Order: sequence, then structure tokens, then C-alpha cells
Amino acid sequence: KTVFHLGVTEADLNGATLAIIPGDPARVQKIAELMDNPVFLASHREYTVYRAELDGQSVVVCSTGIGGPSTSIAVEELAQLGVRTFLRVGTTGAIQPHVNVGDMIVTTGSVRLDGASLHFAPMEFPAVPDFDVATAMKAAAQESGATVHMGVTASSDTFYPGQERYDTFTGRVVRRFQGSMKEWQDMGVLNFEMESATLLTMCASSGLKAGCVAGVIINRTQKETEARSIKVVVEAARKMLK
Amino acid sequence: KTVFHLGVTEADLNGATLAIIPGDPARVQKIAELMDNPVFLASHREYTVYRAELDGQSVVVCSTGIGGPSTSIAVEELAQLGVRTFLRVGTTGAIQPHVNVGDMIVTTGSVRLDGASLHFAPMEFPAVPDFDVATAMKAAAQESGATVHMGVTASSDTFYPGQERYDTFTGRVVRRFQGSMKEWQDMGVLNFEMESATLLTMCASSGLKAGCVAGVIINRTQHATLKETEARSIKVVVEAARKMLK
Amino acid sequence: KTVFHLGVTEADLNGATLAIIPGDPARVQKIAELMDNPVFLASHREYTVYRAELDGQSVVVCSTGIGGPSTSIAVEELAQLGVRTFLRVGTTGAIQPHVNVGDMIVTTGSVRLDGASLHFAPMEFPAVPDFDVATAMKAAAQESGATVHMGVTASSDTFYPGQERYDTFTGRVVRRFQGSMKEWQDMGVLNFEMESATLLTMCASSGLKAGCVAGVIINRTQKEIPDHATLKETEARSIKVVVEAARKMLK
Amino acid sequence: KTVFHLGVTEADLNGATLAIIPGDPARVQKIAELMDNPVFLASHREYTVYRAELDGQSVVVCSTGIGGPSTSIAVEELAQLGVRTFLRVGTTGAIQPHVNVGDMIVTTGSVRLDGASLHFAPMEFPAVPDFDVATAMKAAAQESGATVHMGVTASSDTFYPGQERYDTFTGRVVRRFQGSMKEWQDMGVLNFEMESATLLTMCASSGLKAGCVAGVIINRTQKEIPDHATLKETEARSIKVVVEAARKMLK
Amino acid sequence: KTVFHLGVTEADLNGATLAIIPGDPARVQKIAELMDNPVFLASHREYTVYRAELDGQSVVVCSTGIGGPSTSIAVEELAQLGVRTFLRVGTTGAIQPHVNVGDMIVTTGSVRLDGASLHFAPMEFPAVPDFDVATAMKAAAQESGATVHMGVTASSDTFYPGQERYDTFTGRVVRRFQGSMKEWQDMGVLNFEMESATLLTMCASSGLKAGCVAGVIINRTQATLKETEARSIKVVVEAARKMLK
Amino acid sequence: TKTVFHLGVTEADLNGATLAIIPGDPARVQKIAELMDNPVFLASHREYTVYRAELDGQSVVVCSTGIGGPSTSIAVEELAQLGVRTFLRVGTTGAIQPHVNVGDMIVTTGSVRLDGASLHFAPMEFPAVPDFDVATAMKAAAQESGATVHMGVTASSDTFYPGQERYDTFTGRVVRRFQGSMKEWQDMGVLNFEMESATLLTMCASSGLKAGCVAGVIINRTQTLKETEARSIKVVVEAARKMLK
Ligand SMILES: NC[C@@H](N)Cn1cc(F)c(=O)[nH]c1=O
Ligand SMILES: NC[C@H](N)Cn1cc(F)c(=O)[nH]c1=O
Ligand SMILES: NC[C@H](N)Cn1cc(F)c(=O)[nH]c1=O
Repeated sequence: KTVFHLGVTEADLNGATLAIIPGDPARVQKIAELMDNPVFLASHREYTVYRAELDGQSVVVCSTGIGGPSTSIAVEELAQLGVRTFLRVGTTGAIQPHVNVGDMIVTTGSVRLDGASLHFAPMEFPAVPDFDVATAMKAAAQESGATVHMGVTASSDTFYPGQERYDTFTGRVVRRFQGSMKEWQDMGVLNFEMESATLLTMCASSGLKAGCVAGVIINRTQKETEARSIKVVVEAARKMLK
Repeated sequence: KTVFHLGVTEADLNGATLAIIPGDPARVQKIAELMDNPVFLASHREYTVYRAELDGQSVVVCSTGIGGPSTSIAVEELAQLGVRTFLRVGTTGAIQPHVNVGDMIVTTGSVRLDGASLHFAPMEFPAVPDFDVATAMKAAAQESGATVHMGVTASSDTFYPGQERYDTFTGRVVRRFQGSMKEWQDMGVLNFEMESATLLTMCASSGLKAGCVAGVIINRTQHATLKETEARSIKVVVEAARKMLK
Repeated sequence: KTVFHLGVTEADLNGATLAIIPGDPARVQKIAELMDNPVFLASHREYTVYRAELDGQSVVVCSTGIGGPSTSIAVEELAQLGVRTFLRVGTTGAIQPHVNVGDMIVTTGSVRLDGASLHFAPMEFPAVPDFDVATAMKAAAQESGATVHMGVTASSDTFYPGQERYDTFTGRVVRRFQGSMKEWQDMGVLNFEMESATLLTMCASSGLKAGCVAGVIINRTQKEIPDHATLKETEARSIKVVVEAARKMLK
Repeated sequence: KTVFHLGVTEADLNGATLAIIPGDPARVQKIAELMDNPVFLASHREYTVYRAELDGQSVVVCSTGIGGPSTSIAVEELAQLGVRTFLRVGTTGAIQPHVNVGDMIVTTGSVRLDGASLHFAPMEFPAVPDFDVATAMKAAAQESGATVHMGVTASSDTFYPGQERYDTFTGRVVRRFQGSMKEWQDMGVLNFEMESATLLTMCASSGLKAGCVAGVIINRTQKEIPDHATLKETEARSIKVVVEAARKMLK
Repeated sequence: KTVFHLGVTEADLNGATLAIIPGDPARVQKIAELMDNPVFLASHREYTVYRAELDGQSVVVCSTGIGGPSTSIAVEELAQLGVRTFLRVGTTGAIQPHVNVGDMIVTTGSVRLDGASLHFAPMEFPAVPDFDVATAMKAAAQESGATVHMGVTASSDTFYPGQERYDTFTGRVVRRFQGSMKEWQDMGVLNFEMESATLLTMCASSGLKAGCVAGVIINRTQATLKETEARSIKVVVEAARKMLK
Repeated sequence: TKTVFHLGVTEADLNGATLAIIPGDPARVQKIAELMDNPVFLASHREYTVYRAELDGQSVVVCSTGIGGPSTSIAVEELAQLGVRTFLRVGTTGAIQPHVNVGDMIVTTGSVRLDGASLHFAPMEFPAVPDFDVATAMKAAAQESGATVHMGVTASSDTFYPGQERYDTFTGRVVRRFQGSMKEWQDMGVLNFEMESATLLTMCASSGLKAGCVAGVIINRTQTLKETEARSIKVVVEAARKMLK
């Protein structure tokens, strides 16, 4: 009746079938306060589970922590409780020069540089969002006033070598990832983040709806964004309740 | 002079930046005839080529033949002649019982059960269409009055074992594909075809816009209406093309 | 028994057990005209099927279109209708400086740079031709007055990046195939083409006998530019060779 | 200019070159408060950081959050601030019958069911603890009076399908992991966890010392839920072992 | 410098450009005995080397030992010493019921169930004999009187699980190889052995000629040991003769 | 009532032996068993020389494995069928770290699986690691001999040449996979190259058998002493003794 990690029950969600899933537990309260009567439900480790109401419908806000592994946990347990739509909000780093800090990235597809996506569908299966969620997100983003890019997102199990950072303890990137950033760029990939591949694959392959939206905070080639980011997702969420 | 396979020049396209790419050459004339001023350009192997006009703009219509390799050739040479947008069109068989014959499947992503996609991007790259193209296609498809499904398509390099068919010469399916049909169905995969993985990956990784839409003519949850769904299918890809052009 | 794609029946074949399978439909007519009383059986998509008699014996000639996916459908449906032997003929580009435009290459194994071969057997399985088809083919090739090479062919699902061509729209090649031409060269690979890996693997793993012979129409290593005389000559040669190979295979 | 995620500087570590890295942030204070002069340093996200002293040497305790990605970040950033030794403590579920609740598992190697390890070394590289750290944990564990097992831990990027759980929303396990648990049992594997393949591989291939010890609180081969005073006892003991093990690693 | 494992010099070979490479060091002397002027050269580990002559020309017989790594070493070092052509000979157990005891199999290609081949060429590359060697081997086998099969050989890094043997210490076979024998059986694979994938791939990818011929002494699905052995080595020496003239 | 296929021995012949020392060279077997009591020739077929000896009153096996995981996995499988449960690899090796000197001892705590045969026992993800007691016992025997001792990762290769990135060979070619590879393993702290540990360790750890590897440094590519060869088998014999108590 009560899930293993989130420590909540189905009655707790008051029939919520949509969750906004940031990674940061501190984003959780703040997102809920762009909605109504935010109720604390549980807080175990990186998962802080809040209920709130949005346009007179119950919705979940659940932090996921960092990485596909912690994410796959939150999504599975919430789905056990009836949740069917999962909205990913956060911030990202752009790798295309034409993309500016302030812009929103809505993922049309994730490059699968993770491990947990593989635990749901084999590698040939695409990491793709639900079209309705991506649509709602694009719309909500455009209406916000921001410049908006639809495109492919590289989703990496690491922050440093998998995103080809050299400014690290050993200054070394494993062979697979050497020259990788330039490869994604010439392939038109827009950004690097760390959760969308597991999110989109586990959802696309398990009859769940998911999408990813994110604000550009750094550009490896070249606040208002963070605030307009959760603003954009709460509105994307609104659009999704039809 | 001309591109190596298609046998057309950039002059023949008359400034076309959008191509419609049906699989079978026999349908090329039908599609071009839904537009303004059809003209036959050439026929070489499985590449039958026509030029037409849509709202005052040139449009190429070009068959691809079957499978990722001949598709990869058409799309490459087309791109050399200035095409930047590709709308794939055809008829398909669904594998999800809730999908009726007559409906339109607009592919949001493809399972890469091909070889040619790996020649453009490693297996981790998503085989996804351009958002604008999938958006026009869904718009066009709904406009035609049919029910529309956006979802995943399994793109195989073979018609038989890769689509786990046992009624064959050997009766045999290689380990990789035994149980695969039920695996895809459980994963929500909508249908099978054989060029979308190669198309979507080559274009997504090369600065090109691509999309697929198909009419369901049969359900593997086992037709008569083949002619009609086809007609509806190419009307939709011509309307999607118009939306993409303006 | 009308097969799904080729749309012919076993009757249509008259007991034919051997097929010659070019890629181009246009070449099916000419291979036929090297044999007797050509019978158009069907034509759907890139698949053009013809019965013809060679040495008083019924033999199919079937176009396969470009690529393993297209080829596997054609071989599968032929095989459902009694064909046990298949001879691939075509053109190829050589990557060894000692191989001249106009020579004949008979494939002894293919590098599997394709996807359809995997739908019949795992990568560890060798894409190898039937020993008798390769023997007959080499013999036919010598007898026709051409220089003949036996060896490994790299068989690619693409004509462009998988054969490391940079003269393309993007002008770039994915990591896997970056530097790959020089690697095949250093390994003794003779040439590139697009269908041998799927054919050989599927046939070798399915109790079908098969082989591939191609005429060299370009050498990426030779600065020389060939002509149209020897071009037309060695394509006429190749299909003339593939018919003498088939004859040797019949008895 | 603190590290991006962790929110600490090298001066806050006070010259510490050893870290205890539990998964749960709620445990960091408890671990620190077994040492001398524990101070709260920072808490961002799932990263809760404390400092303490052990026998006259500064020690850091930093939580990692669930999974390889979250762990790799903590480890990388801890190393940038000078940490060269990483000791993982936690509780776990053993998949072998002969392994009992309250026992200690000390990992000598990890099956790599993660993705983050691959970002440091290719799959061929073993996910191996530092011999001195694993030696130090075996000694600490034994002296605690508990039964100790040295063996293989299966380390999965998921808690459900990748540990072959069927009690889930879809009830589905992907082919790769169907039958996998019996495979691991047959191969002598002691337990599932979710962070050891990444940590071990990252450290082994990066000039850092790491090892893993966990307390067995439940056995999946056994129906029962164990005594819930054994829960806290095993838990209390688990951190008493890694603190003693850490003291051994110093000196 | 001089060859590290083999313990012979290029001079010791007296210009030999062809080697006959058996697995068992015990068969080296007897292969060499069928040829003119047999001479013991060296014995280090699994590597027993002899020289002999075939119609005026020097030949080496060098045992390889068991498995691809041992074989990769011998071939490489013989290659350093001037060898260009390698004829593998031996005995085998068929897995096709239609292949009878005393028949000869000539490998036209190997399934790469090995690791060492990957040290010479990616998996996509075919483990395939030289056409000339396989043709000479066919002809020598045919001329012997034995029924001759040209086909695919499965080449395994293990004798036990990778050939799907369950009569073992664990009784257990890893997933990749569960049901694998039937699969090879269905695909037409003629037999199992343990060195050909490594030999064929490293030769085919390094400008060396090579082939494999083997006598069928037993069938998995179902005197002769002495007899098939003799026929097998007479076959390879005749093959070696054809290759030199 | 049963003789193993390759080794040609029975469980009776082992006299209750549950421990084997397993070097490469059969010539080392007689060397190793000379450090022990009442050596007994059990068999020799191909590259497998099998000796029973008594060590500190207990029955113990010494068995050569030849070169490579394939040959080695057969030896281990068949000894395991005969009750052997603990395996001690001894050998020579070549370091790739400058601080490691000729004459040092390396105890393998993990192997990079650059082999094929490991895969026949467990998927690639499974760690090729030694039993802890054996590694510990070996470290102990190594330090007690006076020599300098390193614990760490070993790169374990199905080839002597291209998979250890040697270019001093017939072709001078190294396949892409192993191009740049020595520098990669050097950067990852890898200690040494050899050719059997991955197969041995993976097969044993996945089959409920205990094993470990100790080797004497005879070369450093970034920079044989008979003393260090003798050191090596004395340590392994002494490691065995600590394993028997
Ligand atoms: N006989 C050589 C081999 N079995 C052990 N070895 C010794 C070396 F020095 C080396 O660099 N690589 C090896 O594999
Ligand atoms: N703390 C980082 C989050 N995991 C997402 N993210 C954000 C970036 F800016 C970035 O460059 N990379 C990235 O992964
Ligand atoms: N039209 C191309 C055919 N697929 C065969 N071919 C021909 C070449 F010249 C060539 O360089 N590559 C190649 O594959």
C-alpha cells in the first residue's frame, strides 16, 4: 500500500496522475508554491514528496536526486500509485553556439550515455518524449517569452568525463568519451544533462508519458532562468490537464 | 554531372528544398499529381523522381526502394542537390490491438533494428524526427479526419526474421529476435517498417529535418481497404508538406 | 503460392533451383538475353523476376535492389519457391593499388558492415560463400580473359560514410568508420560493395549456397580515370562471367 | 569558489585525505559523532558533509545519494579537495542462503550493472577495491564479532528490474535481466547494491583507494523480515566497522 | 633478434616458406616423417619444431598447442622467421549427423567463439582461409579417398561450456552458450574445434596464407582413431606439396 | 571410476588433493614439485604435465596449463572435477609502471579481461578477481621472501603481441582496439601484462573455486634473472602452505 522508498500511499496522492519531477528537493517546495495548498507527504533521502493542487486537480511534485538510478526509483514507485505523466524540469549546459543562456531546451530525444535506460529497453529503443508533453512544454516555454529550442539532448551518467570535462582530478577522459562533445555538436545535439535518457526510455517503454524541459545556465562554447524554468513547467503541467 | 544514383541535377529540382519520399516508385506519380505542375524527372533502379509545385514552391518526390541502404543513398544525393526536409510516407501494419486500420501513425521515434543508422550515429543516438515535421504531419493527419497515433516504430533491416515471422524457408528466427514481437508490443511499439530508423538517424545527425507518417492497412492482431487508406496517406503527406513550406 | 513481394509462384519457376541476382532491374533483361527464351514473371518495386533457360534448364533471374534488406526479401522468397543456389553479380570499387579497373573480384569472405546479416546469425558467424559457387565463379572469370582476384570484401549498408567517402553533404564520417578504409587496406580487403554480407551470411546459415562476383569500375587508390569502353566492356564481361559460373554449377 | 555540487572548500576539510561515504545523508552525522570533534560543514541536495578527527587526523564524511551518477560527483569533487581514500558503508540485502542477517559483506569485486563505471574504464576493467582498504575492512569487521563474507557484489543501475524485481508497475523485466538473479546466485554473488561498481571502477582506475562494506539486514532467499532490534544493531555495527577500518587505514 | 617462444632461428628453417601446424606436439615428428630428410629442431613448451623437405624445398612442422593464444604466438613467430603459408591439420568431432567418421572437413570459414581473433580484426571481419590453400586441401582430401566436406567450423575458446558441455564440475553453462550447439547445428556448422578462428583471422588480416583440414573421428550426435589420424596427415602433406608446386 | 579427458588422471591419483599450483611451463612443474616432497608423475598429455607431490604432509597437485585461457580452462575444469578447489597461478610477467622493478612480485587483485575464455564463464560485467584468502596468502608469501611486492590490477591478454601493444612484429600493425592501449592501462594504474589471469580468475570466482595469481617481474617496457624465477615458485609454494594452514 505504501511504496518502499518514497514512503507514501496512493490515497496520499488524492488521485494525482501527474508529477513534476525536479532533481533538487529544494526546487520541490518552490514549484508547489506556484500551485495551491502544498502538502508535505514524505521526505526520505533525496526524495521529498509533495502534494499540491493545480487548477483544481491534484498533482505530485517529487524530487529525484541526481542520476538515472535514483530517478528510476521515483518514477516506478509513483507509477505504482497511479501516476502516468512525468514532467522533467531543471537546468542544463548548452553546446551549440546559437543557444543562449536564458533559453529553454525541450528534449525531442536523448542520446543514451547512461546505464539505467538499458534496464528498461535495449539500446536500439529510442529515448523519446511523449509528443503531448513535448508540445505542452514547447508552448508553455514560448508563451513565457523565452527563446526556445527543440532538439536532441545528450544524457550522461556522469557530470565530468561523460560530458568531456577535463578540469578534473586526473585530467583524463576514457577513450569512449574523447572528442565526444565535438561529435555531439556536429550531430546537432543541443545540451548535456544527466537524467533524460533513463526518464524517457523507462517511460516510452512502460506506457507512461514523460517529457523534459530545461533552462540554459552555461554554454561550453560561448535566477531569472531557474525561476522561469519552474514557471514554464508548472504551466506545461497546466496544459497537460487539458 | 548528376548525382551518382538518382540521375538528376540541381536544375531538375528547380530550387526544391522539400522532398517527399515514398518507398515504392509506383506511388511517386500519384503523389506528384496531387500537387501543381507534375513533371517526370528520371527513373534509375528504384529511384523514380518527379518535380511538382506546392503553393508556388518546387517539391521533389523520390522513391527510396526498400531498406536503409537505398534510402540512405536517396537522402544523401537529394541533400547534395539542396533538399533539407524529408517527409516519408507509406502504408504500414500495426502491432497494437487498439490501432484500427485507417488510422495514421506518425513516428515519434524508431527502434534501430537496422544497420545503416550506425553509419551516421552510434547506437545511443535517438532515431527521432524533426519536431516541426512530426507536428505538421499530426496536424495534416488529423485534418484528414482520421484518428492519429504518435508513437514508436520498430524499424527492421529484414521483413521476415527481424519481424519475427516463422512462415519462412527455414522456419527459424535467430536468438536476438525470438520473442521480440511480444517484447516490442509490451514496450508500446506501434508498428514495423524498414527505413525509418535509417532516415530519422541520418537526418537528425546531419542538419536535416525528417518525419514519417503511415496509414494502417492491416493489424497484426490477426485487408480490404488498401486503396483508400493509401489515398488518404499521400493526401496527408502533401498537406504536411504545404504546412512545412508555409 | 504467390510470395508476398516477388509475386510469382513455384510453378512460374519450372523447377528452377539456381537464381542469378543482380541489383539493377535493367541488368536482369541483359542477363536473361545471354540465356534462352526470357519469361517476364513479375515486377513489383525493385524486384523484377524472369525465368530463362540456360543449357535447356530453367533458371531464375531476379533483381534485388540496393542493400541487404532488399536482398534478403528476394532471397527468402526465391528460397520458399525451391531456389537453393544464388549468384550475386555486380560492380565494385577496389581499394588495393594492384587491382585495376576491369579485373574481377570473387569474394571469399565479407566484412559485415551491414545490419541484415545479424537477423540471420550473430556477428561471430562468417559471411562466407559456398565453396563450389566461388570455384565455378573463379573458373568462369579466368576463362573469360580477365585478371582475377580472390579475397575479402567489405560489405557496407551505406555507399557513403561506411565506405569512408567525405565528398558528401556533411563531409564528415562517424567515428566507427573514421580511418576505416586504411584499416581494410592494411588488412588485405580487396574492395567495397553493399550486399555480399547479408547474402553470404543468410545463405551460409540457412542451407543455401551462394557466391558473389563483381567487376571493378573504380579504384580509390589509382589516380587514373577509366573510360566508357572498358566500362561497358567489363560490365558485359561480369554478367557473361556470372552465366558461365552458373553453367558450371548446373553440371 | 567552492566545488560545484558539494559546497565545500579544501580549507573546510582541514587536510583530510580519507572519506567515509555512506549513501544516506541521515547517516553522516551519526558516523561523524563516532569520531572526535565532529563539525557540520555543508548540506546541498543529497550531499551532506561533515568533518571529524580520528586519532589526530582530519576525516570527512560525505553522503553520495542513490546510484553511480550521484556517487561519481561526490567522489570526483572530494578528490579535487585532496581526498585519496574512500570507504563505503551501508546496509544490504544478501542473495545467498548461507549469508545471515547481521553478517558483514566486504566487497572484493563488483559485477558492473551500472553505466557510470564505463565513463571511467571500459567494461573489461575489473571493479576492484584497494587491497589495503578491503584488508582493513575485513579486520574491522571480524573484530566486531560479526560473521564476515568476502565476495562478489552485483551492482545495478536500478532497484527494480535490474535486480530482477517483478512486483512493479508493468510487472516486466527486460530480457537481459530475466533469469539474472539465479545467474548471480549460481555465480556466488553475495548481494545486490547500487553504487559499488561505479565507485570501485572510478577509484581503481584513477589513483584512489576504495573499498565497500555493508551490513546484511535482510535476505531475499528467506521469507522472513528480521528482528527490528537487529536492524539498528546491524546498522550501528555497520558504521562501527567503517570507523575502525578507517582508523586502520590511517597510521 | 631471435624468436622468443619458439627457440629456433631463421637459419634453422633453411628457407622454409610453408609450415604445417598441428596442435599436439606429439604429431610433429610423424608429419615430418612423411617428408624427406626429417630433422628435430627444438622443443620449448607446447612448441615442438621440425624441418623437412618436400620436393627440394624446406618445410617446417610446428605444434601450436591448445587454443588461440598459443597458436597466435607460434604463427607470429614463424612469420617473423619467414613463413607465409600455414596448413592446420588435426582430428575433430562433427556435429552434423550426415558427416561420418573418417571423412575430412575443410574449413571455409570459422565462427569466432574466441578472443584472440579480436586482437587482429574486429568481429565483422570473416575468419576465412586462403582460397589456394583450401583448394589444395580439398584436392588432397578428395584424392585420398575420403568423403570431403567444405563448410563452417565453430571455433571455441573453451572445450567445455563454449561447446555446450554440461558434464562438468558446475553442470552449468553461461547464457550466451545455452542452446548454442543446436543453433550452430541448424545454421549448418560442420564441427567444433578451438584454434581456427584465431589462425584464419590473424592470417587473413596480415598477408599470410592459411587453411584448416581435419579428420572426423567421432560424431557428437551419435583403429579409426589411428586410421583417421594417418589419413589426415597424409592429406595435409599432399596439400603442402600442391601449395609448393 | 573416471579419467578426465585431457589431463588423463583420476581423483584417486590426487590422493585427496584439494589444492593445485598451476604454472604455464611443464618444465616448471618438476621445478615447483622439487620444492615439495615425494613427487609423483601422474601423467603428461600434450602440454599438461600433472604431478602429485606432498607439501607439509598434505597431498597437492602441480599441473601445467600451457599458454592461454583456453588451455588453462581445461586444466582447471578437469582438476575441479577431481576435487581440486583452490588454484595458485605462478608465472613471469612484464610490468608497465616505471616504479616497478625487475625482480618485484605482483599479486593480482583484479584483471582487465582482454581474453575470450572468461566470457565463456561470466559476462564481461563480472569481475575477474582472486579469492581473498589466496591474494592475502600470496602477498604474505611474497613479502616474507624479502622481495618488493605490489598489489594491483593486471592486464590479461589473449595475445603476446598486438594485445600487449607490441609493434615489433611481422606486420607492425595493431588493431584499433589495442592502439593507444598500453598508455591507457598505464594511466589507469594497471601494473602488468600477462595471458592467463582473466580466464582463471573469472572462471574460478564464478564457479565456487578459489584462485589467485602471483608473478615475478622479468621486464619493464618503460625502462631473465634466475634469482627472480626461483623467488617466484618459492613464494607460490609458500603461499600454498599458508592456504593449507
Ligand atoms: N611467455 C610470455 C607470457 N606468457 C607472459 N608475459 C611476460 C611478459 F614480459 C609480457 O610482457 N607479457 C606476458 O604475457
Ligand atoms: N548539476 C548539473 C545537473 N545534473 C544538470 N547539468 C547542468 C549543466 F549545466 C551541465 O553542464 N550539466 C549537467 O548535467
Ligand atoms: N552503386 C554502388 C553499388 N552499391 C556498388 N558499389 C559500387 C562502387 F563503385 C563503390 O565504390 N561502392 C559500391 O558499393
